[PDB]
Order: sequence, then C-alpha cells, then structure tokens
Amino acid sequence: DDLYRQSLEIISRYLREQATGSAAGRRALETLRRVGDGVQRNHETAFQGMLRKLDIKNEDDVKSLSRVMIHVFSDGVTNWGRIVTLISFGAFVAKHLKTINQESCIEPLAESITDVLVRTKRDWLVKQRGWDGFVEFFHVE
Amino acid sequence: DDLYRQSLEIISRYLREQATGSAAGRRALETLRRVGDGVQRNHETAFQGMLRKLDIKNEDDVKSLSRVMIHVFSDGVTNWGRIVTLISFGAFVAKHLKTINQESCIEPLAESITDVLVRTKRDWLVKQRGWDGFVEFFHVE
Amino acid sequence: AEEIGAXLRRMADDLNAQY
Amino acid sequence: AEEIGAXLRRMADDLNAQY
Repeated sequence: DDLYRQSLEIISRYLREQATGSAAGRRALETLRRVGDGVQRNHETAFQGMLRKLDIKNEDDVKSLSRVMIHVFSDGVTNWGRIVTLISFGAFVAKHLKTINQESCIEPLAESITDVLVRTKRDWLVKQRGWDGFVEFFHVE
Repeated sequence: DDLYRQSLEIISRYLREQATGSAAGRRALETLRRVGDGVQRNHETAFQGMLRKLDIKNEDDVKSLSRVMIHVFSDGVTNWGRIVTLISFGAFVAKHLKTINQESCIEPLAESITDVLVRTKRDWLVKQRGWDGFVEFFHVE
Repeated sequence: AEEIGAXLRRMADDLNAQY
Repeated sequence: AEEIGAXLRRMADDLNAQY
C-alpha cells in the first residue's frame, strides 16, 4: 500500500508532465526525467513502430499495454532497465493519447503501469529499496 | 497457446483426480502426482491453516488464490519448487471445494492457476523446456 | 494473503533445494 | 503484443547493461 501510493505518485507525475509540460520521490522524478527522456529519444522510431502495432484507442484502453509489460518480465528476469523502459514507453503512449484527444487523462494509464509493477514485483522492489534503489542505480556524476 | 492448452490439460487432470479418485504430459502427470502428493502430505497442517486464512467460498472464487500465487513470485525468483508447490496447494484447495460441495468443479480453479503460471512465466517455462523440463527436474531413480 | 504467499514461498524454496 | 514485449526487453536489458 505504501509502495503503491508512492509509485503511483511518481509515475503519474512523470506521465502528466510528459503528456503536457510541467525524499526519493523528488530524486526519483528527477531521475525518471533524465533516463525516461533518453529512452524515449534513443528509441523514438522503435517506440512509434510499437505504438502502431498496439491499439490503445483512448485513456481507458490499457489492457493491451498491461499484457505487454507482463510479457516483458515473463522470462523471470527483473532489473531497473526494464522497469524504467516500460514507464518511458508509458510516457510515450501518454503523449500519443493526449495528441489524439487533448482532454484525455493519463491517470488510468499510470495506474495500470503501477498496478503491474507493484503487484507483480512488490518483494523485489522492496528488496531493491524501492525508489531509493531506483535513484541509486541510475545515479550519474 | 500451445503451452497454455498443454498446461491446462495437465493441471486440470491432476486437480480432477485429487478432488476425486482416478509424451511429457503422461510423464508430467506421473511426476505431478508423486511430488504434488508429497507436498500436500508434508505440509497438510500448514495447508489447512492457510486454507483457513483465505476464503474461497466456491468453484468460481479464485481471485483470492490468484493474488497468492502472484505474490509468491513477486520477489523476482522462479523455480520448479514454487510452481509445483502452488499446483499442489491448488489440489489441496480443490479437495476442499469438493468436500463442501460434491457437485462443484475444479475446472475454474485449474484455469486460474494455469492463467497465472503461463501468462506470467511463459518465456521462463519455454526456456526451461516446459513440462519436459518439469519432469527432468523432479526425476528420481 | 500476500503474506501465506511468502510463507508457500519457505516450503517451495526449501522443496527446490530437496531437488 | 507479447512479442513488442520481447523486443522492449533488447532495449531495456541492453539500458541495463549502459548502467
């Protein structure tokens, strides 16, 4: 519950800022921006292609994306690279949904991403020290 | 799809035989019996206690059990010990549901177990050679 | 619920290491 | 769908090994 709310907060705020323009949580958002933005840049062409293959017709259509994320981890491997890649693809998708409909919300998207992440990887996240661990892994000097 | 149907078959048949009395698939069932029965025996007291904590009021009530299984793997670790333990606990639960209602079916239970297993661990199962890998891991001489 | 999950996970990991 | 999943998993694992 604690980890859910904290994750929802961070992911939601990132997707909101991405769809528009706006402790660890501050650090986590600052890290999510740097890494997530880079992911989206390096892989823009690929991301657009994937967006073409999937559907997502509106704000509420997330079931498609959920299956994609669940399939990402189905090989039994977990790491921060994968978690942040999926969030960044979520941000990319949030941008797309806002373009087609300027008064759609990211809130359902962010909850679906959070849901998968937290429900499927709760103990791993806890062992990795949650968002503090996220910040430390991507830390640069 | 192939792995889903094959897994559904094996898990369903095991739970059916457990709730009542009746290639790799034959070997897998033969292995599932030996290991699954032993799990249930060694841990009968513990299994009964867990059954007390959960609810499962009938055949269709599986959402509770699904969350338990998903939480088992949330630490990011996968192995056959866990997969077969969950199936055995599923068999134990199938026995319980049949006792309270002699004309209830295991079919929804087996599908929920299969669903979690296959959807969340598809690539891992494939890399472990599916049910052939299951048979080999528990092989005794 | 989650937390019978963790204590299935004692018995499974310590079945996994029987084999 | 599953199989854009596997090819997010090229880019993530090979981000994971950048860090």
